[PDB]
Parts: sequence; C-alpha cells; structure tokens
Amino acid sequence: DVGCSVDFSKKETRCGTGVFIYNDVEAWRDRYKYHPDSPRRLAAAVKQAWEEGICGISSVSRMENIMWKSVEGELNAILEENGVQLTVVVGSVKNPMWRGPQRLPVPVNELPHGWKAWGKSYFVRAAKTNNSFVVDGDTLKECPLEHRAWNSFLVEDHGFGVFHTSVWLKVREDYSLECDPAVIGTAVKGREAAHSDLGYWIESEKNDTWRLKRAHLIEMKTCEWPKSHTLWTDGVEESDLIIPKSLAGPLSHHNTREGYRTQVKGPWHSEELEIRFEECPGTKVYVEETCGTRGPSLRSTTASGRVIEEWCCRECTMPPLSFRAKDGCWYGMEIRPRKEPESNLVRSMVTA
Amino acid sequence: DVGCSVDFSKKETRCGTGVFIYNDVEAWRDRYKYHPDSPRRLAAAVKQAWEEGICGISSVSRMENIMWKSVEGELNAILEENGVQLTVVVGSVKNPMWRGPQRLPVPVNELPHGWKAWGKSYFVRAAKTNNSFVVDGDTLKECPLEHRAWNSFLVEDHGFGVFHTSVWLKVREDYSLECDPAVIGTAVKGREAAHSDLGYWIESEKNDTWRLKRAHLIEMKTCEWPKSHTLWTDGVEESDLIIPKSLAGPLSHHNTREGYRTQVKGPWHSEELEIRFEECPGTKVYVEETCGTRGPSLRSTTASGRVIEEWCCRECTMPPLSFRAKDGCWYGMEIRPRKEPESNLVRSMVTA
Amino acid sequence: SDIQMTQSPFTLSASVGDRVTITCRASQSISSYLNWYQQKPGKAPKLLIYAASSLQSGVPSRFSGSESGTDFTLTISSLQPEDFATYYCQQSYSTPWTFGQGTKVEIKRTVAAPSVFIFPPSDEQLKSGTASVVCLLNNFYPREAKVQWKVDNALQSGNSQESVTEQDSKDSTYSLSSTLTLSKADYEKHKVYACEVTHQGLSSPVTKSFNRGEC
Amino acid sequence: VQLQESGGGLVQPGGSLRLSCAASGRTISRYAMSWFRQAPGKEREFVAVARRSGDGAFYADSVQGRFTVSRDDAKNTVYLQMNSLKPEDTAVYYCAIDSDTFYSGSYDYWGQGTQVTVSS
Amino acid sequence: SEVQLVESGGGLIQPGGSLRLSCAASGFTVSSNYMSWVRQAPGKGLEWVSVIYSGGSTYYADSVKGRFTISRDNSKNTLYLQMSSLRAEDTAVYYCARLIAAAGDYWGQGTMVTVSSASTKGPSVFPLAPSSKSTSGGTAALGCLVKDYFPEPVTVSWNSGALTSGVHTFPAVLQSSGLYSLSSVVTVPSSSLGTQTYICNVNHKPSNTKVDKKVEPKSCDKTHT
Amino acid sequence: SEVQLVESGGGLIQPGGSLRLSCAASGFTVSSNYMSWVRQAPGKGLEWVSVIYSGGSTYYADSVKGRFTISRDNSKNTLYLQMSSLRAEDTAVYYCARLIAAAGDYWGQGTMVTVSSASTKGPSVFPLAPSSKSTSGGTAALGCLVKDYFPEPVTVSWNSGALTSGVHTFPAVLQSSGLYSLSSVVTVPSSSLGTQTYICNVNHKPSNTKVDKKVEPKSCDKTHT
Ligand SMILES: *[C@@H]1O[C@H](CO)[C@@H](O)[C@H](O)[C@H]1NC(C)=O
Repeated sequence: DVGCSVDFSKKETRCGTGVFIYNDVEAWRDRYKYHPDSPRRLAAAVKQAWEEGICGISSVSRMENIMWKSVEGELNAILEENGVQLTVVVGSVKNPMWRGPQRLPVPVNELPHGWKAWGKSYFVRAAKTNNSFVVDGDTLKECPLEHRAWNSFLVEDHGFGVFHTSVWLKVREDYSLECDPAVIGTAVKGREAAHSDLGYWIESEKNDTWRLKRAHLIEMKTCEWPKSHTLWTDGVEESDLIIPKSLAGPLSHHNTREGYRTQVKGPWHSEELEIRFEECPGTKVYVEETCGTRGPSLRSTTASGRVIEEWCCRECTMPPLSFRAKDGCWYGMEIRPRKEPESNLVRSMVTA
Repeated sequence: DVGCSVDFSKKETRCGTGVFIYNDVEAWRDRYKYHPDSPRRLAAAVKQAWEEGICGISSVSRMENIMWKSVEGELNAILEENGVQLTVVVGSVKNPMWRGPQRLPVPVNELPHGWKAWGKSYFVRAAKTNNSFVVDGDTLKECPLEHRAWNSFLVEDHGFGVFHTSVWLKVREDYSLECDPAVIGTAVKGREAAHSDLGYWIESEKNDTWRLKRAHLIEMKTCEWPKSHTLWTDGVEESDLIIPKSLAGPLSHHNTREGYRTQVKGPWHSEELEIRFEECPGTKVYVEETCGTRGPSLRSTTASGRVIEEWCCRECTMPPLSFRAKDGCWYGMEIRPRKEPESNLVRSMVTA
Repeated sequence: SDIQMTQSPFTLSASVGDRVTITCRASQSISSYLNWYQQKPGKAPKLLIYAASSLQSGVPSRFSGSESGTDFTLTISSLQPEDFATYYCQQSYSTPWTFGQGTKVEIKRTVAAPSVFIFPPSDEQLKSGTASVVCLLNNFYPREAKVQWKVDNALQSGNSQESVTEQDSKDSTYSLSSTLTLSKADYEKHKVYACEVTHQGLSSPVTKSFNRGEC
Repeated sequence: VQLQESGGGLVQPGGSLRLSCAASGRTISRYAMSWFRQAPGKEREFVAVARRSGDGAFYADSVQGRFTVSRDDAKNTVYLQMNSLKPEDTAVYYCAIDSDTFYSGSYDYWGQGTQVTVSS
Repeated sequence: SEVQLVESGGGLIQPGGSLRLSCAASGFTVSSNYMSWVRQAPGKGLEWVSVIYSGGSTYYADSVKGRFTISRDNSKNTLYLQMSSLRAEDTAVYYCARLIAAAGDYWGQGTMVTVSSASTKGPSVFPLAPSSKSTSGGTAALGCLVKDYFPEPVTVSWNSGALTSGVHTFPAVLQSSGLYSLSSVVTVPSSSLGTQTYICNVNHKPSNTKVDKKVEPKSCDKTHT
Repeated sequence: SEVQLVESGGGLIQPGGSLRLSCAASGFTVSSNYMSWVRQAPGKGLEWVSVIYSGGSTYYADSVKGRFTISRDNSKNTLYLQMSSLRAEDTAVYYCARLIAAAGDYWGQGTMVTVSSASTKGPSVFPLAPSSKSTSGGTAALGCLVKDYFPEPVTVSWNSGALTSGVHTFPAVLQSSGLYSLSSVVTVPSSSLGTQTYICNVNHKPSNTKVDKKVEPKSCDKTHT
C-alpha cells in the first residue's frame, strides 16, 4: 500500500496507495528459485513427449536455463525408480535464441508406481541410459533444431515469502505464441514512460514527441510482444521500429525515432547489449548526403585494436545510434564508414 | 524513482528503483497554493479578454475554481491600483459540465506599476460594482454560455508537493482541445490494470479477455481524452465504451463491457458517482427477451422515496450495471421495468 | 512486403508408380514454420504435412518432406491413381501470411495437332449491328495454342477474348476458342477473316471449308 | 549464323546411330532446341524437343521410347541418341534452335539436313 | 459431440452494400484457439483474409484492412464477420479456416458470396453449318450455341438425353455484359446426316424457361437479293 | 516571409495506383497548428478527408478508411499525405486546409487528381438541319457540334473569333465511354442565312489537332431515293 517514494529530482516524500513498478533486471540471478508442479507429473510428461519423436527443448530466456540447470540431474533420480531408459542433459544459452516448432503435451495420468514429490533425491547422480535427451547447448549434431519445443511454460503465480520466489510453472494446455504476460508490466507518468520485463528495459521521453531515450538488454527473445500491454497501439510503420518486430519488440509509437528504421543486422551475437543515444567512446558521427546506403553493422574497434574515426549516413538524426556490449562498441545499420571498405572492417553478424 | 512498497495480500516488500502511482481522488483536493504565473502579469490578461468582448468563463474541473477562490480579492486590488472598473464573481459548479468556444489571449506587456500583489504585507480589500467578470455559476444573464472561455491554462511544474505545494500554472500560448497530460497517469501489471487522473479512477480486470471491473468518479469532466497516454487504442467500437468520448472516457478495449453499449443518457447530474456491477438493495435484474428498448436512465427509487423492484433487459450479463451516488441508486439504460413500462419514475433528461 | 512464397515448377506429368518431387522456396530464413495444402477440384482443401516434417494420421505414409537452410521439398515414393490433385505451399511465421501459386499432377499420355474451325455469326446476330468472328481449336496437345488475326495486314492488338476447356476424361487433349467482336460497319470493310494458329508441334497455318460472302 | 547436321549412315533393322548438330555466332545455353525429320515425299514432321538444362524434354510418338536427346552447351552441340531402327525411319533429319521463350513456336535459322536410311 | 463446421450468410448483394458472415461450430471451443478466414477467387488459388488470436488480438491483410470487422460470441460458441464497402472484385467463396499451423485444421463446406448489379434472363439457341475456305472437320460438325443467359445453372441435353457417345459441352465463360455462353456438339459420322432427327434441349431452372432447337443438314438459301 | 500554402504533385494514374501529395507552408509552423485535407468532388459540395493534431494524433473519414496516411516534417516545415488503392470515383480537387475556428484559415490553390482506365484523341464536327417533326423555333438554328474528344483542354471559336455576338459554349460533359462532348450555338436573322459564311474552329492541344468545318444553310438534297 504505502511506499518510501523519495523523489530524487526534488527530494520529496510522498505517500498513498496504488500500483508499483519495479526495475528487477539488474539483479535477476538472486530473485528466483523455480520448480515444477509435482515433478512426479513432469517426469511422466517428458517421458510421454519423447515417445512422439521430440528430441529436446530450446529455452526462451535465461530464466528457463537457470531453472533447468537447478533441477538438472534430479529428474534422472526420480526416473530411475520407474526404470525409464532415458537420460536428460542441460546445456547453455547463446545470443540470440530461435524458436521451436513443436510443443509439449499434458499427461492424462501420472506414474503408475512411485509416490515421490520432494526430499532426499539430492543424493544420486547416474550415468547414461540406452536413450538420451538434450536441452539447449552446443548440441546441434545430436538432433535437428526442428525437433524441439519452445515457450511452453506458464507462470501461475509470481512472488512468495522466501525471496527465492517459489514461482510455480507448468506446461500450457492450449496453443499460443505471445510472450508470457504474467511478469510483464509498463507505466506512464508526466513526461516519462517505460515498458518493463524480466530481461527488458525501455525508456521513453516526450521532448518534442514521444521517442526513445535509453534501453537495457540482457537477452534477445523471439516471441510476439503482447499488444494489450502497450501504449498508443495505433498504426505505425514497421520500418521505423528501432527494436525489430521479430525480437519481441513493443508495438508502440514510443518505440521509434525519426530518421532511423528497423535494425535487423545489429550485433545480437553480443552477450550483453545496451542501447544509448551517445557516440562510441572517442568516435564521432555525421549526417551526410553522399554516404553509403543501409547495410550490416560495423564495430567501431577492429580486432587488431584499430578504431574507426569516420562515419556517416543520410536519413539519420545526428549524432549516434549506438550499441554497447561487453565486447566493445557498435553502430546502427544506417551508419556506414566514410572512407573505409567493409572488407577491412569487423562486420557485424547478419542474423536478419 | 526510488521507493518502497508492501503488497496488499502478499508478504513481498522491497525498496528499489521504479515508477509508482497512488490514487489522488478521495484525498479531496489537497491544499495547494497554485501560483497562476506572476499575478502582476496575469492582471494584463483579463483586461484584453474583457476589452475584446469576453464576459464569462466556464470551468473545466473542480480545481481552477479553487484557485480563483484562493486568489480572489487580490485581482480586484490590481485594477483598483491601476484604475479600471472591473471585478470577479464566483459561483458553484453543477453537473454535467459544458465546454466553451473561446480561449484567453496572451499579453505582451507588463502592467506599469509597483507590484504589491504577491508577498505584500497583508491588507487586501476591495468593494463590489456592476462590472462583473463572472466565472462559473448559473449567472447566464450577465454572460451567455456561448461567450465563455474554457481551459486556457497549462501546468509548468508539479513539485513542492511536501510543504510549499505550489503547482505552477500559466496561460497556454496555442489552441488545442486535448487535456493537460502533466498529471495524467496510467499503468498495468499482470492480472490488473487501471487508468487514473485527478478526478477519475477506472479499474479493469484480466478475468476473461479484459472487462470493466469498477470505477470511481467525482466530477463529470468533458475534456478531450489524450490518445498518447492510453493502452490498446485500436480495434474498438464507440458504441460499446461505457464512458462516451464526449465525457473524456479513455479509448481502450479495457474501457468497455460485454453485453452493453454506450451510456450517453445516464444520470450525470449527481455530484460524485461510482460505477459498480451489482444489484442495488432489494432490486434485481432479469435477462429476458420481452423487455423494452434503450430508454433514458431511470432512478431506482420512486419520487415518494420507495424503491422499484422488477426490471428487465436483453443484452445484460450478471451482474447488472449500476450507478451509485448520495442521491441513491440508478440503473443502466438497457435496464427497464419488467411488468409495467410506465414512466411514473424519476428520469434523467436527454444528454449529448 | 515481409515474406514471399514461391512454387516451382508450375506443373508436371508422370504415370502410375512414378516418383515425383515438388519444391518450394522462401526469400529468407524463417525456420520450419511451413505446411503444404492439397486441393481436389470441387472439394475443400486439406492439410497433409504439418511443421514441414510430420504427416497426420490417415492415408498410408507415402509422403515425405525435409528442409535445408532455405529450401523445402515434397515427394511421393510411388504415385497412385488417387494422387492426381493440386498442392500448395504456405507459411505462418510473420504477418502478413502468404500462399504459394500451386502445382498440378496429371496423367501422362502422348502430341496431336488441332482442328482449326471458324463458326460464323448469323442473321439473328447480323441484325443487331455487331458481329463476332470466332476461331475454334480442338483436340490439341500440349498447351501451346496461339491465335492471331491478319485481316488485310490489319494486325489485331489485344482486342479478342479466349477460353480453354479441361483435358476431358477419355480423349485427354485440349480445346480452345478465340472470339473478337466488331460493329457491322467494320464487319464488311474487309473480305478475309483468317485466324492464324501457331503450335509447337506444327510449322505453318492450315486451310478449311467455310467463308464470309462466299458460301 | 548457320546450322549443320551430321551423323547420317546406313544400318540393318534394330541398329543404333548417333547424330549431332551445331551453330556459330550464338550461344545455345540460353535457348532450347528441337529436332525434326522429313519423311519420303513428306513435309517436315516433329521428332523431339529438349528444353533448358533440368527443365525437361519431349519426344514424338514415332520416336518415344527409342531415342534420346542431350545438350553440350560447352561446345555448342546437341546429340540425339538413336536405337532400334526399323526401315520406316528412312528420312531426312534437321536441327533447329528455339527462340527466347517456348511461347514463340518459331525459329530464326534452319539447318542443311542429313540423310538416314535403313533396310533389311 | 464431434466437430462440425457450417458457414452461412451468403447471397447476392448490390455493389456498395454491407453484409455479415458467421461460422458456427460444435465440440471444441472457439475462444481458446486461432481462427482465420480464407477466400478462393473464381478459378484462382486460396487467399488469407484475417486472423483472430485466442487472446482477443486481430491482424488484417493489406487487401481488406480498414473494411472488415470480426468478433466471436463465446456464450454460444459462434464466430461472426462483418464487411463494408463491397465491390465486384471481392466475389469469391469464403471459408472459416481452422488455421492451426501445428496440430491440424478442420474445414467447413464454405459459402458463396456474389456482388453484381445485373438482373433472371432466358437463353438463346442458334444452329450452324460451314462450307468454303475457313472451317473443316470431315464429319458432322453440328452443335447448338447457348448465349445471353443469367444466372447459372443451365442443363443441356440432346434427344432428351437418349445418347451420350460423342456428346460433350464446352465450359462457360462470363461475358462483360453479365451473361454466360457455352456450346454443345453431337458430332457423328456424316452417313447419318439426313436420316436422323437432332434436337438440343435447353433448360433454365431459375425461370422455368425451356427452349428447343432442331438441327438439320441445312444448306445455303438463294433468297432474292 | 508571408503566409502561404502551396500544393504540388497532381497528375494522372491508372486504377489501383498510388500517389504522393505535399502541402508546404510558409511563415507559420505546421507542427504547432492543426491541419486537415479537404477534397471537392466535381460539381458537388466539399468533403473532409482527415485531420492531424499538433500532438500527433490523426483521424480519417469513412471514404478513405484504411487507404490514406499523413505525415509531417519538422526540419523543413512540410506536410505529406499518401494514398493507396485509388479508384475512378476518387477523382477530385485536393488541398490542405487550416481548419482552426479561432483566428482564421488559409486555403491552398490545390491540384487535380485524375483516374482513367482508357486513353489522347481528336474531336469530330458535323453540321445540323432543322425541319420535319421534332425541332422548331423559326429562326436561324445553324451551328457546330464537338464530340468524342479527350483529354482537356479544348477551345471553340467562330470565324477565327471575328464573330462574338450571340456566342454560346455549353459546359463539357463526360459520357460513359470516357470521352468529352460540348456544343456551340449562335443565332442570326433568317434573312442573312445564305449571304454570309460560318466557320467554327475546334482545337485539341493535347493531340495537337486543329479541325475546321465550314457551315452553310444546307437544304435537303434531292438525291436518288
Ligand atoms: C527538446 O526538443 C527541442 C526541440 O527540438 C530541442 O531543441 C532540445 O534540444 C530538446 N531538449 C531540451 C533539453 O530542450
């Protein structure tokens, strides 16, 4: 109900009751401890699904990877009691992440023998069985990508009295594609607004008209952004959207900036990504008529340590459209090197 | 941005960065000081309006009238010092409200005098004359409705909310019909969502594909609801919105209900009104086929003071729509008496 | 536009027990969101392969499909007499969702020259002040018929209208009819009404038995 | 530009022969080709047509199941593989080059022809 | 019960009007799945009109965006569609396609929608006889031509359907004037030209109009000129 | 600079095409004030197309539902509108209007948009004859007629402009065939019928066609009957 609400801008104390939006991306690791609903049923579901030819599962966000790594071998211990000749493995995430054509079913009955829910199962770690099951990772050679499910878990409830929130997740009963909304949120106040998610932070300001100010990214999802949690959903050109529609971008007039278009060849291969409208460290940008056309993004720093001190583009509004990542600094697609061929420059990975 | 919170029913608590809202409807108009620009400059404003032929001013909300009532006599003191025969008279507001076809001008010069208006050592006094610059009220005789300006101010700062409470207001420089977004707010989270302002509060629930849950109203504002501070602004029909666009109703699929249409002929004469989906005491509603038509809203209590029991309607869905205010209980337009279609009941006049 | 869906070739011929392959290509990598639709004339379409790799329960598993980067294929191990229908390529990745141009499978049978006829207008039509000279072709194969008119060097340019029939159950050939209309005033301005025909199986025009003003 | 046929000869019934044709001043890789024969005292008649590489080819009823056609764009030559000859085949044979599209059904140049005979 | 799908609401409307379309269903629930409309133009392939999510979202194709409206009544498990500003080019057959790209699809019988300002007419029947330098065949090249009739259908039979061998009819084509045309042939060896009776029967069900025409090996007439 | 509005970009296009039109501004800033497009049908009342708020909200009329789109530029103070899926009935005169009911309005000159499914050709001229049972008036009723010409403009003159008294030129009328037609008439006492020469000049600049047709009081010829 009540909140501290210390306004840094004018040092104001302010109290009442209403709705609260929190920035939780910066500290994702320690806020969660997931678990299925009665793993006795999850084991049966995974066993039944494998019989239909499904090979593995591709994660949708780092949260699911953390959950799978946490449960890890515990599944084999329970499976052993029923004599299941199957083994499950857990991999690792990579940027970006693709979809999964298939989906998981829901069992009609649970295991016939075995009444274990939770407990002593921490004291077992077995070896391979006659069959193998894989999840994420560098396992492109085991089974093709077209044999795995994707985005099949719902969020029944969020938040609990442990601080390792015992969020209950289970398989969806229906067929759907949109990103899970139970954790999404957004709000607007005065001359500021932001759309929030577990791994997304987008800020908008009103200087002149609604536009982009800053954004923080930890992962690239590929699920449709729910429209019913968006601001100003009127018709807008898909080109102008800075965040591509494919990368779970919001469908809002806020999500745009005049003079720039969709960025489908951005450095999505980077582990961590932040979008800021400031030039790369020590570099500079200009708007020029005779510059090159749209093309793959170029890193401002060469693999040999050489930096590029010239850039240009025609329709851009000066000076930056910059990306920030652990590996260095990049630029938007519209920007091109002024007097350097792309052959002698570190071309950004083209995942478009 | 930095604050704390405690969940309504859950035990979750924290103090982290984010964006927060609280209701400001039932606080009943906290005692703010309201610096309408420098009163020295504002004195030159009304001079041109009266000189050009503006006689009266209508109100847009129950906040401008309070500012006028706060400043009052000091305005007459300025003209008394400068020697101009004019004054102001203030009434009370009645609902519904009506818009005006005029707007105030912007002076380019300051009144030549030693400003003794604001910060002076008390001693503010004046007398009454016949040159009445009536604001608000039923005094149409001195100034007809079509000669009154409306919504000719603009917010500049909402700070000092702790101790000084001096929201800065200044006359706008350009013509427009939209409201002032500087105080408007709206947010959504998970299974709940609500739109709020200084005089409205609407709650929408995620029970099944969104539907109106409950709302609170204190003044029947008729300003133009902004589109840049609302969710899901496309894919709706104006015939379904519970609050018609003329009444500043938000344009959103959230702002609707299944089995009901607009309520342009509702009981908009009360002072404070709350929308609740529940049968009024004693009374009940039956969904039948042989009911009447979409007539003007009818009061739930006869003029003699006794309640009317039986009603009917076709497109309704339990619970029925209802309006509740101090005067009593009112039902929806689609809901008419069942057995007797007689008009021997208190009825609301045509509104549009 | 976002996604374009292309099918090639347009049509192919085979016989009973032969192996036939159909290909479908996209403009960019869109994963394996793709399905094929089979359509029988006079009946509602149907879905046979879903997710580009799996077949629904039903007719025995003589259908196959695969993917390699950006190309797709559908193959029949052995054709059966009930497999002659139309097939479609469709994708459901990003809006707007498109469809393929389709492909047809038909029984294979051996070239035949057309029969070139011209049936006239009559008095019942000549009274109205407008006449139509119709060039008729019949029992020809393959589908390569062309029609032209060279009345006293006056080459026509996109004025006539044409139509085509079905392969017929038994004869297994095609027929064609070309029509052009003009007023009576221009009907008698010329005395030669010959429709020129070019077919891949022939080399030159032909001569027949009917004419205007010389019956 | 010119077209020249070759491969004529004599053989007993049931024999097999190979013919060829070529031209100059044009590239055959961009065009299809057709084959025709002229029966004794008869006008030119259809034999076979071959289309662009991988598009397919068509054979006449009189030759279906007997002969075959292939292209050699590298040297600008087209072969016709001929088997199981019976004396009825005795006729002159020609090679032709197709226009831009199969929709044309017309040719710009014609070959000189060659003689093929068979008897028991 | 088992799944059943039935469209309705089709008919003949004037240009510029509006109409509603519905697609009822039984068994499964329309609220929790994805539904879309598919139309097939005359003699062309399929085409996708619109899609509605189970969550209430909708998206429209370029050809129809800003003209249609779709909603579903979940109380009785029914789906409704609305269209405005109709035109001739929109004539086609529409299906409420259960376009589920993973599990499967159930399709209904469809419904026919027509837009045209034309307005029931009888056919006309004419005989023919060629000879000189423009038409050939070497056999009995006789037939009855049916023209200027509207709307469909029309049944054509020869000698009350007493013969079938060597009898076939050309498919019809709609002239720009708004009327149909076709042809029929009863070709036979020339030996049976003057020793048999030929009659072509034309039936126009919409107006109960029936016409007959006797075909003979008629020759040219040397009328005074 | 002064306050003016200028239009540009009008022309001709076949049905189904698209075009871009601009509304430049001078002096004031288009961003601050409101804007709206207004079109005038030929010989009909004005119509309202769409409006754009200074805050960035737009509304479109039912006629252009889902076919138009308007955008504004801040760098050079210019306004743009896009049209898609044109049709013949859309032909009209377009111009942006400052529909502000507070201080006044500035309206641009405007430009025409034409939609035609057929096309350049010269006119024709023929003489006229009075008598029998349909026509009367008892005075010189001899003049020139022009028909089947396209496109505009054209002009009609008599005696190379030497004759001005009693000159009439009826407005051009568009037939269903997409061709223009007009008429020019003049009257004089019947006494001076055969004592003077009448000549009408017809000019069609788009086809560079000049046609002259001498007119005389022709009497009915007694040719063979
Ligand atoms: C706000 O927008 C104006 C108008 O484009 C621009 O000049 C200015 O730099 C922006 N920022 C601030 C802080 O005013």
